Amino acid sequence: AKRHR
Amino acid sequence: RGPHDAAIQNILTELQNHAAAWPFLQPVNKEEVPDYYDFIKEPMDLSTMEIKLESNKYQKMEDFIYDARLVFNNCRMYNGENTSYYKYANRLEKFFNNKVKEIPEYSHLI
Repeated sequence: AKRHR
Repeated sequence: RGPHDAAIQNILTELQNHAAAWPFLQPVNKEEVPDYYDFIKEPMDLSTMEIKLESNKYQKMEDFIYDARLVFNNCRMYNGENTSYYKYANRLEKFFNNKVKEIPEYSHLI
């Protein structure tokens, strides 16, 4: 999944 | 035809075909990445660039380059430096830089 660093 | 239309279409087609392009082909889906638009204020993706090109929005090559850079930079802004997305951004940008720089008329922009 893509998620804020 | 626009003075940059053919060059822009060719570059955009290559970007979309690229192995590293898959994350950037369409806008980020808010349901899959709920906070994305809380952070990214100038979102961009290749389908948006294609639509801008077709809608006569790229009179200046500079505008197309700006949009390509939003895709790469937005990606490195949101995602961690150790993620696959960051890697894809770097790869697609390197490719983009080479493709534009190799056209003498636009080498000054890279």
